[PDB]
Amino acid sequence: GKSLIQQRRGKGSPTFKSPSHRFRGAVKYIPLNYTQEKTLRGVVEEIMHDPGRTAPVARVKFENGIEKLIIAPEGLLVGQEIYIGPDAPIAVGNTLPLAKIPEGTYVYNIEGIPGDGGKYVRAGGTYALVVSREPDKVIVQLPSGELKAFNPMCRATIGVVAGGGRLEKPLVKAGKAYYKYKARNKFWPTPRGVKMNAVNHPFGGKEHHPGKPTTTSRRAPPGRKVGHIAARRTGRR
RNA sequence: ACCCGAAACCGGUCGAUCUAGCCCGGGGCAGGGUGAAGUCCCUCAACCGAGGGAUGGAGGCCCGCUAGGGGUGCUGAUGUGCAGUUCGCUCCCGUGACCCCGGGCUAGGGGUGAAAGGCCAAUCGAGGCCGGAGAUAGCUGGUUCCCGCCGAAUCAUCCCGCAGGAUGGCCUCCCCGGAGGUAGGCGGUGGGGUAGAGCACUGAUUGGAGGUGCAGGGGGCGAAAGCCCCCGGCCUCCUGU
RNA sequence: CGGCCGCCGAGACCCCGGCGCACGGACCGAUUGGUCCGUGAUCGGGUAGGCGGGCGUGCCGGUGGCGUAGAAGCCGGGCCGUAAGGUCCGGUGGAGCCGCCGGUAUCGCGGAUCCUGCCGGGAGUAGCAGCGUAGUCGGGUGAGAAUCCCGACCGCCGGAGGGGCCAGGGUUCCACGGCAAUGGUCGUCAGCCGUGGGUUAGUCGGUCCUAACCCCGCCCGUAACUCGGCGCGGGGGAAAGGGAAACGGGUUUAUAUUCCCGUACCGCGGGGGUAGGUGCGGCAACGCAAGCCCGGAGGGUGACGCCUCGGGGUAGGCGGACCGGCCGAUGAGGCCGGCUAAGCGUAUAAGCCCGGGGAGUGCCGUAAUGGCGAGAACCGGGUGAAAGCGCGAAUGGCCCCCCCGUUAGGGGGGUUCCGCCGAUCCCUGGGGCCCGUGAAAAGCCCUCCGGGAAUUCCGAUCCCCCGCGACCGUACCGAGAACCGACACAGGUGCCCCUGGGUGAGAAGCCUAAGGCGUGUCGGGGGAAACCCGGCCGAGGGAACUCGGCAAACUGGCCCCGUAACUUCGGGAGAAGGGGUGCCUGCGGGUGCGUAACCCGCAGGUCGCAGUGACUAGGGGGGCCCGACUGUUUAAUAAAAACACAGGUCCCAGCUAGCCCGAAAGGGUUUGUACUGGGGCCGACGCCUGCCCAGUGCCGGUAUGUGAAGCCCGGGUACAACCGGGUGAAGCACCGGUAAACGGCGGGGGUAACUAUAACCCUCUUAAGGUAGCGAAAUUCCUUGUCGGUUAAAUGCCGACCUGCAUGAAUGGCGUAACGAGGUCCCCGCUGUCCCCGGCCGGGGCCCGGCGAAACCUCUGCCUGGCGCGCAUGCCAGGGACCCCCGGUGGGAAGCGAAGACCCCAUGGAGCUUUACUGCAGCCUGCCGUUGCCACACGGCGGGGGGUGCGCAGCGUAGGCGGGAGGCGUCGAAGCCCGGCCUCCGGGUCGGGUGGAGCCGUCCAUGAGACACCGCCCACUCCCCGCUGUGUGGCUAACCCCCGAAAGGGGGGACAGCGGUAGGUGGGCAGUUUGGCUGGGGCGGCACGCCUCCGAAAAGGUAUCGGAGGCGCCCUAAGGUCGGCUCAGGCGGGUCAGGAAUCCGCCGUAGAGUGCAAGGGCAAAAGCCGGCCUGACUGGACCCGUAACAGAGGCGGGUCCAGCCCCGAAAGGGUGGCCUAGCGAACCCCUGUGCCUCCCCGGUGGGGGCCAGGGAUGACAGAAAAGCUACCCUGGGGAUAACAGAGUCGUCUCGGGCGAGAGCCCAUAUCGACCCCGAGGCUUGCUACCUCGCUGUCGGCUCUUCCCAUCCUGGCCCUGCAGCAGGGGCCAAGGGUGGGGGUGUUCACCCAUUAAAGGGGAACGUGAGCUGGGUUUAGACCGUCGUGAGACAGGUCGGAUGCUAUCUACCGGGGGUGUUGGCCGCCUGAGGGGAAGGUGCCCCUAGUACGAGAGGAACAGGGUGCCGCGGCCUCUGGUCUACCGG
RNA sequence: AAUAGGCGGCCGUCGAGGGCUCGGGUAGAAGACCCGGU
Repeated sequence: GKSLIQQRRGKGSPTFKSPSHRFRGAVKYIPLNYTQEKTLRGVVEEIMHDPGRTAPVARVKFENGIEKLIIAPEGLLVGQEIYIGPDAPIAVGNTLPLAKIPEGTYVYNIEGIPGDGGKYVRAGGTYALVVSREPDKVIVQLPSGELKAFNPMCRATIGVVAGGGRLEKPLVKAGKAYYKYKARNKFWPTPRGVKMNAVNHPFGGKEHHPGKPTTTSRRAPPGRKVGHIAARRTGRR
């Protein structure tokens, strides 16, 4: 048989590679040595549209002379001042350790471990809810609905990511979809395994139906995991 | 291993000037129409409202031999062509998912695919070049001077055997051994169950006569113990197979 | 037909002569032999094949020779040899060659669709047309001119055939000298040949920067590398991105932004001054020369998308005036020239600012959006582009005039204004859009920070002057001849960048200026045809054509009225439909200063057939199916209903995740983080999406069973191997969820008979029985279902019903506006599609002069009937034909372009699928190592100790056996009391104390007796020590992950990762298998291993998918022996007792029985009944059968020897079943037995060997093993199917014999049962004889011909024939046998006419004649079947038709010979051809014959239509590229 | 028409008759055919 699209994506060819040269750059926090035990004040210079981010970006210049790129929270104003550190006030756009953030607050850009630079709640329109604070861990409810425990020293930014409601308007046109997916080099348009040939897909065949149940085992080898992978259930409930 | 021919398999290499996809940087698309959002104006009334007039340039919008791109029908010309896919008329898109160019990347069980098993240099249900390699076949074709002597077979058993082999039968050449041999006929000693014929067994087969109540059936007939016939069955004989 | 006579006729038979062969004999050879004689009626064909001899070729060892007085070789002849061949003669040739003996070898050719080279017929033929049809006249050159050169005329392109210039080409560029070859002809010409030349840069480009991306070093992986890779350091990477600087005139045969002249600019360095160091004007925006050098930082610029509009400007264009020139008539008018580069200096517009000012019952402004106390009107100013203006620059260029003109030259004039339009070319601002955000760096400018030098000094971005500026490209084409495609290729690259006037909206079409060309290169002739390609027209009809309106035709621009169903309210829509359109004269209006330019109206006059007059330029409407739309696809037969799409919904994943690449290292998603990344399915929109978890999947659990290695325990082994048990993860077993997961959603009877028929209803049945919708459907076989509409006529289309073979709800159901080169039906209009074809034009065809092939070719080439491998130009018998050439049409050569589309075979392949076989990755998991430290719990071990033992009986709560009736007691005991304790709360054990001297049987009970004492245990449990693991909790120090250059910090953590091993899962990836026979193959069956009867033909043998049946066991008796008896059936007689229970007598040849089929054999037995036994045994020999003759592994059977036995008195018998079926190699393993053996020797454990028995291969003389191919490939097969031929005729079509009868009587007017005999090859089938290195299918169109079994026309006979008509039959093949509807249809059905509207053959006639609707590839949909790939003689949409005629054939046209010398003219007609004619109707006979009436003929006599044929242009119509007019 | 014909006329034992060339169609693909040519 022939390879699948997922199999061909793992080889890193330009058909599947992300065009990470037209983007504004990675959004990570300043190194943790600056933030620990000290509070830094920065000024917002500009708010721009990152080609592939699903969220606006902002440029922040700090008093020590460091220029950084951050994910702009909703309501962030050009020329406003922000603070990062343990002593930062509780306001939108300020970054604090999770131990100093009061319960019931909305946060985003949470570090998985202290100093990694931020890994969670980064998409546009997303926020997480601080639930409980303990000397050993801090519980936050993530956008997926899961309650996750983080180290008290993990950093997060107060507010909600700008760009929410993006899915309220339909894409309408295949041309609109074409531009949207070409901006980030995502495989588009997409074919169907049932209309593929038998050599190409497990579901391929002259008759456009799957010849086997579409729920595939978690232990299936690569080149076989298609359809519903390790599905607990199917259908509409 | 007498000689030539396979489709195919395997190794290492060569190709994205064709074409497919994606990235960086560039060039291009006469003229006309329609009239979305938006911004309004005027009149009569005023508790409602009704009517009229503008501006505005959006669209995978419309007409279009602009350029450029595509290829529906004629199943037209040509069909040892101008051309190893071209020409004419007709037709379709023509501001967009648009067309084209220079620089790059993805390489063969791999790439790429708006998915036709399409495209990857006139080659694609696994590219090309050299090597394994003079590959293999029970299948097709071929196999070069003359005279002389003898001269077949397509029948039995076995094989994943049925277009192929092996053991025998039938042919030919040479040698040992040394007195019998038998294709034809006559007479004799034995064996046989075919043709024909026949009913003595086994099984069929038309009618009639006699015997047998014979566990049969049909009627009449009787409290009930059984009778009277017809038919049927079973034997013998005659008759026709 | 019954006989005879004579002849003729083979290689047969006879005779003479010759050869060889086989055998025997004599004689003679220094290697197979030679000569001669004898016999051959009993020797003489020959494929496969065997054997013997001989001929020829190259070279070696010998031997004997030839040759320049002519070797080899070659050409024509003579002789010899059966022959393969040898040798001579004549000629050419000029240098080597041969006989014999013995060796040796790339040793002998007609084939292999053989290889290489050369040459024929096709052929002096095709081609030199189609998309741009271009030449003519006079002159010149030259041996030579359609083709070369000049002038004139006539033409083509003119948003490209013109101008510029990349890539590519590499000298093709220029001049001179030429035509052997090249150039589609010629050539004096050339992109050709020869000889000489040609490319000049500080400013143009490379060079510099960086983008996507690439390379090198370190590092890591790999057995390793030239292989893979993250991170660090370095470098490269654009001749169209960024990026210092030049523009006119002139010059050469060929270079010029490069050379010369003129005028400039840029970078570096230097010299002399100056500004500044130490300076001013403005409130301000700002104006300014506004210090030098080194280092750093900041800002700006470089620096950016798409759509759209306003403003300013420039090229270019138009009109007018004026001066020169040309034309015109020295009229009017038209045409030509009237030009201005960089650089330097110079400023406004928009935009943005800066002062003053202080508004709203609001003012201000734009094309538009808009702005204002967060500061508007309004008055001043600052900065700020493209341009214009001045110098450059009129000594230059352009135009004109004059003198000299033999060559060569010299001078004089002008080059000026106004108005309008105006870019796609520049500058500058608004506005709008993004789920889309549309590059970086070098470089340059400014500002700011530190540092350095400067006072009789430092010193510029300002002025003047001077010097230097490297390397490489530069010619030419740039394409219908300079590139790629083999080409001077109609393709592609590059149309990549640019465009005067008129008409016109237009970069449209047409004409035309400039520029270019006549080289999209063979010319000439012609009523010079037929026919083909391209174009124009066509009377009357108007789709009657056809699968289908294919093609063509109608409409057409603009203005004004007007515009439907439906709808997603946007659309449909230019729906539909109607009116007008030219020219001239004159007015009015809009913007405008304008009587400049553009645009919009009005009135009148007038001409034609026609006024968007050419050119340009929609035909329209109504239903249905499918897909929402724009878009994409099989480059080269399918553009679609297929794919994509926005939208819906489901699944996985919190990041060291999920999914994926890899051998690993590392990596893609990822500069990402659930509004995200990845994985399915449906597919806009509207309404909806029902039931089922039994099956197959997936997910969770897993108490319990199984479950590998490892570990532990016992046995074994002087140690192991080996055996048994325990622990035992994952996975299965099991349980639960899950269907927008794969799929499924049934089946019988009767009813409610206010008829009949329906579901209310009761019985099996599953996980459940299909809900809403839709339905003869792209799904319906019957089917052309039935009804209604459409037509004269309907296999169509639409509406409806439901009997849904085999619809149905996200493999979605139904509906749907808009959309579509999708399929489909109808209507108006239109037309040469058709009736029915006829004219005209241009190019071919044809002839003449040139260049000049190819496909193909065994040799040839006439027919009828035949034989034949079954459809012959060549054979047999006949018929006919003198020979050659030109033009044409394609019947045949099963013509040419191919080692068969289709089918079968091959122990041949490839792609794909799966619960086929066997494997490899990935994934899950146990164990060992990395791997450490604190505790807790649990499960097993060793050392000890505890309480805890109701079987039934009892003083009593005996568990087991042993010694053992006494043992205990100050070595302190009963009977009293409370405490803890286990406990079947039965009832026992025990600390303390009142207590100070007794307690149990032994005896009997108890299936087994002592709480008499002494011992070992067994059943549960706990605890003290040590060992062992499993799980749980915690820790950091290994290890990992993050931040950081590092230091170090943080997070996880003995997990994970890595290494080794063990089990599972695993079409993700591979190698394979999927048998054979077969009246093709498949399905079926097993004729695939055995036994019996028939076939089978009286010895033996004998086959078929021949006929009739059995076997894959069973029996300790159904085996051995001995003794005794006689069976089945029937008759007669008997208590219950009968048809049948038991008994007596007789007949009784087996009619019974013998285990099981059939055949054979069995009567004092081989049957039945009894006694005794195991010979169904051990060691061996020979023989028969499977398998004749005639080969055999294995197996079966028979005759015996010996041992030990059985029965019998003995003889005698017994090696299974009375005989013929009931079964199986190698290797391996198990068992019995008693011997041999294992590497220097010996012992032990273990292994190997010899003999016997057993476990099975049924495809049974012994592989381990599923499918699709329509994407298919290869080698083959007429050993083998489909089409066609051949054989046959069951079947089909058509007859005949007899006569039961039916016909009022009457068999035969007509029909003719039941039976019987035939003909044809027109239906189908059967066989498999020709054809698989290809013979192209059905239907239709065109065209020719034949048969009669006659539909009509001609003539007759019978009749249940009155007439008109009918029914049946006979002769007769000259003629006719037509037009339409649905359907691909043949056929069949239907419609209106007709004399009738016949059936058949010709390779189911006819594709080198056509068409391509069906069938039968590759794409796609629906239904059904299959787990799946997929399949369906089931529907449905699309899906290629090649040709230069060699021979013959036919149609026409010519040159010759012959016809006993040549020529002209007129005739004859032997033979051949014809249909040259065929057939309706009307009047009259006649309302007559006939007939009751109704009705209704015929002979004869007249007229006329249609079909067919042969002619003609007076009449009519068509055309009329002569001609005339608008 | 292989029995390959009949008749009238002109010619031979220099010469009747004909062809090319010429002007044109009652004809035509080349050939052929038909009229005219002092």
